[PDB]
Amino acid sequence: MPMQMFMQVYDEIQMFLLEELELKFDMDPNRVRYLRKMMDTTCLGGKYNRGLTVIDVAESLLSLDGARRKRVLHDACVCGWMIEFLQAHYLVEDDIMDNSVTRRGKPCWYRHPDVTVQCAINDGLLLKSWTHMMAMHFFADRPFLQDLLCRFNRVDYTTAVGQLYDVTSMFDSNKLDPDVSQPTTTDFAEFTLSNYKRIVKYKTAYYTYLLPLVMGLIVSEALPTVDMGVTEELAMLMGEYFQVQDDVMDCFTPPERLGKVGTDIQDAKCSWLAVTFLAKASSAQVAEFKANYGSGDSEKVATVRRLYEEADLQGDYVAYEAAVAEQVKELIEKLRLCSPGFAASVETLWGKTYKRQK
Amino acid sequence: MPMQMFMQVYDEIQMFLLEELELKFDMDPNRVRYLRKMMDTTCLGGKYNRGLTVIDVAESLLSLDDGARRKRVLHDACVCGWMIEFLQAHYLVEDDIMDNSVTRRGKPCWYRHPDVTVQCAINDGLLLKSWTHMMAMHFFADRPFLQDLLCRFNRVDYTTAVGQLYDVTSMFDSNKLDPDVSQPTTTDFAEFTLSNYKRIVKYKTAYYTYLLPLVMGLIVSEALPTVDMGVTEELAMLMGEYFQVQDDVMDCFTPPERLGKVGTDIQDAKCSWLAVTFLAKASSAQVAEFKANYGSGDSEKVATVRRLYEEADLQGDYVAYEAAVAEQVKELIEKLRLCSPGFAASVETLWGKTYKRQK
Ligand SMILES: CCCCCCCOc1ccc[n+](CC(P(=O)(O)O)P(=O)(O)O)c1
Ligand SMILES: CCCCCCCOc1ccc[n+](CC(P(=O)(O)O)P(=O)(O)O)c1
Ligand SMILES: [Mg+2]
Ligand SMILES: [Mg+2]
Ligand SMILES: [Mg+2]
Ligand SMILES: [Mg+2]
Ligand SMILES: [Mg+2]
Ligand SMILES: [Mg+2]
Repeated sequence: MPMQMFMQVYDEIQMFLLEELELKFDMDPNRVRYLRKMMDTTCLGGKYNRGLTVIDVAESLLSLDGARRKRVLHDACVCGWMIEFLQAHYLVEDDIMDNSVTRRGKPCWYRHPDVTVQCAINDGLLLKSWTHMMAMHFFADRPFLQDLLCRFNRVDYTTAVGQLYDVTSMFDSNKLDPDVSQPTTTDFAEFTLSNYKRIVKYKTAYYTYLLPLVMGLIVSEALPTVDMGVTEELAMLMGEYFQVQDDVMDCFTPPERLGKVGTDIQDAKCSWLAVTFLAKASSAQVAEFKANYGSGDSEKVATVRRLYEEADLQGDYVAYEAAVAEQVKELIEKLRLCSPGFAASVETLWGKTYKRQK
Repeated sequence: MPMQMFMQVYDEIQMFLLEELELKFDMDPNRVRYLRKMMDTTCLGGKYNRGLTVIDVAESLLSLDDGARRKRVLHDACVCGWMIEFLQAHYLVEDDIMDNSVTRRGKPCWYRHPDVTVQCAINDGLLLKSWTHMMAMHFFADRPFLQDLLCRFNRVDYTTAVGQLYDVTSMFDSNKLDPDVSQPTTTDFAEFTLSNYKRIVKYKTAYYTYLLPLVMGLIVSEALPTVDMGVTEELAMLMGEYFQVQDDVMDCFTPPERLGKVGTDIQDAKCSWLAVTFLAKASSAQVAEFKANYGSGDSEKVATVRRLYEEADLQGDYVAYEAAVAEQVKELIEKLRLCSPGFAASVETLWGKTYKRQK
């Protein structure tokens, strides 16, 4: 049911956007078709966990005429597409920044045979523009519209700042200077857990966890009813854990299962694996890592992977997850006390996250 | 005076942005410093024509005042002025990447800076646009016009992105546009028409460069409905097209030391005004020579393209285009003057900064 009404709204959104282009933007059938294809390829094919979370949060809150349930759930569907379109935008641009090769089982957008890198940058930016155009059209008469967009934009800003932390994490920040080139860091002194937690809170947690929850509360007209301090705590914790999972899968999960090929080693990413290895590694192991990290060469990449599993990273990961599960379990209860329905949706979202194989 | 106040507001905006980053976004001093230099390098050093137009429009409609209104309206115009300047900073960072340009305002392009990676350049560009919204929400939090301002700003942004699509695909046979299948640069140039040129330029340039500063100037001075918008838009579209025609001509013939940037249109195979105007008047032999030399980095080939443009008397065509434009502009400004004399004057001022620009 929820996937069926979501996909119906997708066609609703797609039709508005593409007809507007024909009718008001002097667009030709060839480019309209190109953009329809761009939209489908970049926005569909995933699990829709972000978008679906908005629907479930809204559905969980309708109580605390059947025309209202219809309206609230349709609003949740549009908001769900706002986040999925936003992540579509993120993934198109990120795939360029990360020099990735596949995504969701297909080439990355920028790697598509007739998509130029210059068009791909623009296509990715069209995706974000669509998030605002859909909000403005579908929520024109909603009083929550300003708050919604104010919050969406702040989250987007936050993610961009997080992306900056990600993309500059392998350069000595003391030597960060537009006028002067600098190679990848050689001492990895900034590959700390503290610096890792910052990247991840900003690049992943706000838009992946907080935003779907907040938008669900908004379309429900239920935002002031919850503990937003507790709610943000949960989002940050779940979001960090989600990204630790992503980093671990990048290295250890066969690409066929994930739909994408991992680039973190090659890109010299400040991943969870890297910070946790270096914090506990002997000097000899750190030497090996340094001589093999941030290179395309497959044997060097295999050597890093070898180092990770020799330093018992799976030991650290099981213990991390248990510590997270513990704190998550506790915070949901704090939430349950005053917001039983919302806590239930958060609990469902956790169920989607804990020990995911994705 | 306009520049004095404008530049004071720049520091105000910069301080809000960078201190929020430090206080609320856990940013370290090194990256605060990176961002400060990115902001200054990408947003400063131009002519600020878009931004200063917002101030001029507002200052013109400032008659319809004990000083408190004036103080507020002019500060709001300065903030909107920077919104557009920061939006343009965003466009230029990403556009220089897309267009494979080398220099900008006499410096390397942002993405060409020794310590800026292409991947950071892309994100930096995106941060510049985020900043337009953040400064709006901060300075205009309590303004009734906020929602309307943000709505129009956003539509114009999207319009410009659509125009950029037109620009970047204009050298690809659109019938064969297909993500799944590779395709080379057009060999027949069948789509290098004036009709397609006018659409690229209307969307990529006219809306944000001419319409938006005027509209914003009117919004902050609370005078938007006082103006014939049909005529205003007509004016913006005409001036905006002519501005881009000037940009295309300068790309080919103006030395880069005066430009500040090295032209790429011939090399990138852009559907420029020169190209479409040349193709529409050229003999078969000329067109054949054009086809053999356009869209190449080769210094000899670009030189041949420039010569063919000279041989075709495009400089003559330009003078007549410019005269046709200037006549319509003058007439439309008079149409405006009848019921909007103050706004009409600010539009005259804008045209004056446009007409026969050396740039
Ligand atoms: C213009 C730049 C947009 C700014 C925000 C881009 C954010 O992109 C993000 C944020 C979080 C995760 N991801 C994708 C993850 P992926 O493993 O799905 O590529 P990554 O962090 O390992 O690269 C992309
Ligand atoms: C990545 C998404 C960006 C969205 C739209 C950016 C549009 O950029 C534009 C629009 C008009 C003029 N310019 C700069 C001009 P330039 O001669 O200063 O490079 P160009 O049109 O000849 O490339 C850039
Ligand atoms: Mg990535
Ligand atoms: Mg990434
Ligand atoms: Mg990843
Ligand atoms: Mg361009
Ligand atoms: Mg350019
Ligand atoms: Mg140009």
